[PDB]
Amino acid sequence: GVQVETISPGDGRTFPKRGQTCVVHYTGMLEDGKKFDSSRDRNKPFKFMLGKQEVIRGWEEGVAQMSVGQRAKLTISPDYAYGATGHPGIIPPHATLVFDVELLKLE
Amino acid sequence: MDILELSERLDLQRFHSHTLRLYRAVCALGNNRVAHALCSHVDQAQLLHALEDAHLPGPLRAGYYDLLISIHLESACRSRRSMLSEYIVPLTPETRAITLFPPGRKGGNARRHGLPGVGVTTSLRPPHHFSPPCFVAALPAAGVAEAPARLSPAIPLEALRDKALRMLGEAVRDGGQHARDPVGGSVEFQFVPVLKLVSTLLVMGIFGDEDVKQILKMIEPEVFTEELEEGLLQMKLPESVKLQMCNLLEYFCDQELQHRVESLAAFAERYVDKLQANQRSRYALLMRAFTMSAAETARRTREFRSPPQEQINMLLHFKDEADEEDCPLPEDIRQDLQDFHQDLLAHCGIQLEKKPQSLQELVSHMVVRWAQEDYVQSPELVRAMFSLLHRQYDGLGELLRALPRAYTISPSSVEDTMSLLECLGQIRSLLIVQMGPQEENLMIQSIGNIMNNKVFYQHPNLMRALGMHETVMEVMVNVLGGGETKEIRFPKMVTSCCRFLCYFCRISRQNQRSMFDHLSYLLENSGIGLGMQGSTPLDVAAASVIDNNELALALQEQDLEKVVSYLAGCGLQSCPMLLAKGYPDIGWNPCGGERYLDFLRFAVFVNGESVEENANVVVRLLIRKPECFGPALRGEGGSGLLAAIEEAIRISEDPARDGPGVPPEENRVHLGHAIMSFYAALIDLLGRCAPEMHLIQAGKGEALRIRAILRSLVPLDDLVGIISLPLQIPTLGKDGALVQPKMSASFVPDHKASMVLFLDRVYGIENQDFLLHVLDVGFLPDMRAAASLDTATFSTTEMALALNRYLCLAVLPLITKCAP
Amino acid sequence: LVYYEGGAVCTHARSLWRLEPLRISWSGSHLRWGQPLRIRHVTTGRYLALTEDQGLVVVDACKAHTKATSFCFRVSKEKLDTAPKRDVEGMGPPEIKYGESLCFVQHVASGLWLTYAAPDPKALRLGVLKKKAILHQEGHMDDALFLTRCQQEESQAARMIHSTAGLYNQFIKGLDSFSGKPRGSGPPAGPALPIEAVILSLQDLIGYFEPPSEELQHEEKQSKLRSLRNRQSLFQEEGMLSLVLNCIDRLNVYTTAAHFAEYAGEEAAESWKEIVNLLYELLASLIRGNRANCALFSTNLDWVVSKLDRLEASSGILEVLYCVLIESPEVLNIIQENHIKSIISLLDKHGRNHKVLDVLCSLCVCNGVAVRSNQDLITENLLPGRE
Amino acid sequence: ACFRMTPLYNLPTHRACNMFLESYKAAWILTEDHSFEDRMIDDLSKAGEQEEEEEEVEEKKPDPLHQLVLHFSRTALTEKSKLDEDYLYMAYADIMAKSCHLEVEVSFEEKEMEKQRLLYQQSRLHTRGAAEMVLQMISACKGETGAMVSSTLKLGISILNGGNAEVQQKMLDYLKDKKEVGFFQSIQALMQTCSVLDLNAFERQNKAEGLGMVNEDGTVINRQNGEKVMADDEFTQDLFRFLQLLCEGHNNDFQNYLRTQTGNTTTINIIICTVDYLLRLQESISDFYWYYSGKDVIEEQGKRNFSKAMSVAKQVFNSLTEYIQGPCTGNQQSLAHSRLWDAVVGFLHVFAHMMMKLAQDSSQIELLKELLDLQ
Repeated sequence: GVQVETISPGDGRTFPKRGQTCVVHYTGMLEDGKKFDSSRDRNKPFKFMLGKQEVIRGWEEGVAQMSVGQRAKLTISPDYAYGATGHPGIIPPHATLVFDVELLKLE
Repeated sequence: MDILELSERLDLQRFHSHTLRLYRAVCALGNNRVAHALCSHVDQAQLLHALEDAHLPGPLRAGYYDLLISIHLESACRSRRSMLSEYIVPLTPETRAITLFPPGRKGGNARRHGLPGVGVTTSLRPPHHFSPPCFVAALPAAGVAEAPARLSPAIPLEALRDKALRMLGEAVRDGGQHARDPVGGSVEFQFVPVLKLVSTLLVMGIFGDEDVKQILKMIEPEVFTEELEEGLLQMKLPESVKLQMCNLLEYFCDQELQHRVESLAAFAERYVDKLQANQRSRYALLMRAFTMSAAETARRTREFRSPPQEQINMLLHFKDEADEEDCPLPEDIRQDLQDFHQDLLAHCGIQLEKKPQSLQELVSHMVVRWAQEDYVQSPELVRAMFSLLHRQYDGLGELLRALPRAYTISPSSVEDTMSLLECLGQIRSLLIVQMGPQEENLMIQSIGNIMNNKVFYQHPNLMRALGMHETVMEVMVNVLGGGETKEIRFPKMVTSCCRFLCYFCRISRQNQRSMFDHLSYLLENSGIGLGMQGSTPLDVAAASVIDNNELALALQEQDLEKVVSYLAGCGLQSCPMLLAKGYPDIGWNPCGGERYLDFLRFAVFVNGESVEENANVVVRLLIRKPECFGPALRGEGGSGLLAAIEEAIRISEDPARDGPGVPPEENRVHLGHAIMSFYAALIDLLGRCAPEMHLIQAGKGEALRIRAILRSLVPLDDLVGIISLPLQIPTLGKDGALVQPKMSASFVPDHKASMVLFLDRVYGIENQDFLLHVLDVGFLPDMRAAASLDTATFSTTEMALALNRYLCLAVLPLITKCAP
Repeated sequence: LVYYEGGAVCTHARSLWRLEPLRISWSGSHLRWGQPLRIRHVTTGRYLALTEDQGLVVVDACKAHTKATSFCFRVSKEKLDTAPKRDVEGMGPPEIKYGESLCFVQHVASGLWLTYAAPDPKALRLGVLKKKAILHQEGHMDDALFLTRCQQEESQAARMIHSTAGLYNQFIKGLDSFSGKPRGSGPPAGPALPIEAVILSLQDLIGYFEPPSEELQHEEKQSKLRSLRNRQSLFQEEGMLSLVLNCIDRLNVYTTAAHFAEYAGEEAAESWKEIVNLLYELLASLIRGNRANCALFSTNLDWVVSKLDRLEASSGILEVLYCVLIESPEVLNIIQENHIKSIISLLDKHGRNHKVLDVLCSLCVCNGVAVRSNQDLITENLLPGRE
Repeated sequence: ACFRMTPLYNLPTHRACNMFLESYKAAWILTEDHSFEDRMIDDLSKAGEQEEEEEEVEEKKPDPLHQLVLHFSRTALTEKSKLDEDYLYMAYADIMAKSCHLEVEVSFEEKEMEKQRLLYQQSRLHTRGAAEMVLQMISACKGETGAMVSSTLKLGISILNGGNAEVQQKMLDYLKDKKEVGFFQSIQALMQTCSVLDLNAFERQNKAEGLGMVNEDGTVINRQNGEKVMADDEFTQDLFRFLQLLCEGHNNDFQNYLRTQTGNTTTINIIICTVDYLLRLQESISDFYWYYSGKDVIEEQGKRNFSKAMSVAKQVFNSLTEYIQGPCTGNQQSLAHSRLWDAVVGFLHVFAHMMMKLAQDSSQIELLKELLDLQ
């Protein structure tokens, strides 16, 4: 349920691996075009380690297909996301999420 | 459109301001989940932009400032402010270094005051906790009401405080310039939001010493120098800005009070060491006093035969100069305490010029000038200024009223005390929210964490000073008042609170007395605790008086009247939730009657002796309301006690009259067992109300009258008949399986033990023929049954153990008394 | 039926009686011992009477024929029977005091004494503290009665309650006359509705319950608030709130003015919108600022919520909802997801009105206590849409 | 346990520090004296440099003390179910009360100087609405006993001491123009809540003090927790002192107004209420005398309870005397038709037998003197 479209190409050789922290800048929008999250309005990159399932599935599969320095657009299916429940008050049920992710560095 | 276009689109401006109001309302009073949700709508960048936006309309500027406070600062500020009223000072070297005045050379009695809010403070305050707002995190597998409570969204506090300080300085300079276009459209809209933010951060403790010095410079550049810039207090602000300045000065006055408390604690730490060393030395040379003294050595060593509180009272009893003979301290040690007392009085501004030169004079002059410059129209502002003024005029009084909430702990207990303070903070935060399942889980876990803390048991004085029993009582009365007649929700939290209060009573007698101060307050809520099972407010009240002669004697007659009235009500109208479950409708409530009777039993009996003052009142009330005795013992048209017991046994043997006839419910109530349990409890209460043998042989008329009334109520033949009733004995058969009676639905030896107690205390055994007649019908068969049950199989059975208790608590001691 | 009741009844309007001597000229003169007079219940307009069937009851004015409804106050139960006193043309000698004279009420024609009925036992467990009032030949020693003055405000309120109840009952029965009887191309075939009287009474009551102005000084503002609360409590305790609700329901069974005309005629339907708006305004005035009256909607809240979509009195119904939610946390404790969704649909269908936002704000916190259920429901049903 | 108890130098440091804090606040901070009430009142009684315009502003906006009084009056006049506790009003009422009294052959010159000084100190308060504030707070308490009404009564006594005719006139005018029954309803409720001697509580206290209990942390030597016999004796005394001061100086209008309130919708007879309390007190004293009649010598607890009951009785007698002196013929008739005669008969019985009993031992000579002055 993850669809990855490149916006700006990365180095093309470095790829995240399980147990490696990915430092990213993202901007989450609903498929209607409404913004609901972005780490740049907080001026702080978002760190997470691949494999620990700290984030939704679409991020884990989507970022794994990205390279360091790559800017890509991820279209996450609802079942690869918050799904039928949905983040209450934020993301409606059965919502397709669109993200603009940039893999800043792997640490 | 540009949001600044709302300066002319007034309908949209009003709608958006009320939208911000709704944003604040939905996340109000600790709704951190909703605050996290709101972080997705008004983000941190938008909030920070709106703080500095100079062209925003006033309503929107105020709304965005308040929205930032509500989303990110309100919960932490409230939790910290709740904890700011107590002073738990660890005995650490940092505490030891604390002094009332900074080291200086102004004067021996008092140097110059330090800057308020600047210095070292060691009083324990739990840290703030925040969670990063992220909406790509995996959805928790834990269900609702079971996941840990959400924390407030995080926002960079250092950047926020730097921005707030810069904004406040710019606002002060702008107000000095007297521009015709103030930010927000008015001086009020320019200053009130920034001052609110600064006050919130000051209370939260974000600002450091340099930041506090800068804030003091903006408040008053002349008074607050350590060794157009016109300060806030000389800028002629409106009443809302005056109220915010009052909040700031109230914070600084609180800091001064805290500094005084901590300095007193530090001096206590030093002076205690000096006193202990001196007392050890004095005892050492006093052990050799027999070589140069006489029997008057008892006077010198009277110090060491007196409680340590009295020892320290006598050691400190040298103030008035007429008490310099009983105090054995050396003058050098006395001088340190006298010097500290003098410098404390000087620090409170007692005794030892247009510039105020100090916070106290500044605040007093400011308040008086504000009051005499105009007729202040805001009651909140007026109350603020006059509270502030009273604090300045009575600093010693403020300290004296603050000391009861001050406590000193060892540095090794700091982490446990911090955990306990965190749990108490979660408990207090839930005083302002309607009660629910998640809140019930938090209550239960907080109470459990508190009870598993060694501090809660080692410092009952501290736990009493923190108001924790009051807070638990408040939440539990809230849940009881909710649905106080039809159905009680959250019984798990209700019994958690009740068990917590019972253990709190059991910790110490002072805690028990503090709980006893709410005896009627518990009893009035105990009417509807009948449907609930486990620990109840009635149980808490009973535990608040048990085995305490002072509290038993101080028990008011109105409380006993209330309990007896509840008992009479139980003896006339069946139990409603028992009726709602299909049970047959008998004309009374033995289950409730029994639990009121045991409270009366605890009230009239202490330490194995009958409290006659309570016993006489209880007997008089009971005879004044005869329906408390049950359908039997009713007098006219009422069967006897033995007949009632036999009827109850038949009811127990016959289903469709003992239960609903639809444990099966895990707490199944059996009507027959309830009936003989009620009558056994009543007979036990009456026997414990019987006068003591010493009062009897003294010929006291009241004792004789009470004993005669009890004898008239309960006949000896009925007592012996109940004692002589057969008991079901565990037999064997049908492949050898044990046929054991259900002890929750059958005649049990406790019912006989109550009758034995009544027979001993009221009638007694005085003649050999009666003793043998009791033995050969009532006691000997029970002894033989118990002896038979002592086999390989039946020894550990419930009936055998009950028989052993009945024999070793009721029968055998009576026989031992009747041995001659 | 007449009872001796205590408690809150001592400050209610149903305990108010009017003493009417058997004459018109100088009927306001000083009361005298043995002077025959009628006793009239102010709110119900019925006269105390002794009937051969039920004994001591209150009967309508058409059955008060001076033999069943003649009473007198006597200082003592001794059978004086000296002579019939002749009335003087003036105020006369002042005899009976307020709160100091102990008076025995005696039926003139029968000579019976007003006393209680000695309630049968087993009725105390029911909580019935009321004692039935009866006329008996002997009575008891404690049959003396204190006459206590009533405030002019309370007396006027009681008379207004009587008149308003009569008028609105007439209006309700007029509405029910054609409840399901279309007039077709003809007259409604019944007595005319008191349209003008109802409108004027509603306007008078609205002006009667107006809250005191915010520009008044503190002391008189508080005094006026106290008087307003007392009058609201009196009207509520006499059932005027329920009467207004009944009128609102019977007018609300019609969707519009033309629909109302199909049953009552055009001349009556041209005031339908005005009357329903005035009824909602009167209800808001009755419940505004009174927690006791606002708490009555904790059982019937769908009654208010389901009417939010009505187009004729949308502002009035929203104001009623706002007044209810502002005062009663009991109503907040029963708020449900469907109620909140209806309030949000009010925004969706009526536009960006800040009063709906204020209502939603009031749903969250009342008296410093937050309702997590309401907060979460509002957050879930209003924010994620972003519309 | 005395011979085996632990010395102070063996205790933990934190325990010793807590004990030191308790001892220090008990013996050094509480004992410290600091008179700031007069200085505070003088500072708040000054209008600050607003007299350089002398325009038609002669409305003369209140000075800070006047504004404080008006604020307390405002919070008293708010419609509420109950009068909530207010430590700020409590403290300021104590400050105002202490500002007014400030007090072996005193000459007439300094006697009159003391009188005029007291009059001026009372004027500083009653020219700014204190007399109305006291009545409003008494009416607002609605007959609930508590520290708030105690502070209000103490302030009223402080501004009425010596029979201040101006304060009496202001209070009477305020009551007559307001025509509110809440004031006398509250007074009657407070007088009905005043306690008398209780033999059951006395016996319970005897048993409690005989048991001799101690505490956990250390050992308390017969802790002195609150007396439960005539616990509110000071409150009863100040209530009846306030009522007496309303009539002090033979104020005929206020003496009549206490008996009957003409303008009000209902009337409460404070004279008869005082007689009823006197009857209850006399019955309690008779019960105490019967309790101690059999015993040869009255012990210290009984003597102290007798003394406090006698002081309350003295205050009630003085209040009745102030009601009727002048004379007030209406009050005299009301008393002559009350149970005052029964109370006096009981008091005469108690007086005769107590004199005969106490005269037989010199250890009770002080109690006998107190009894004689009560007679």
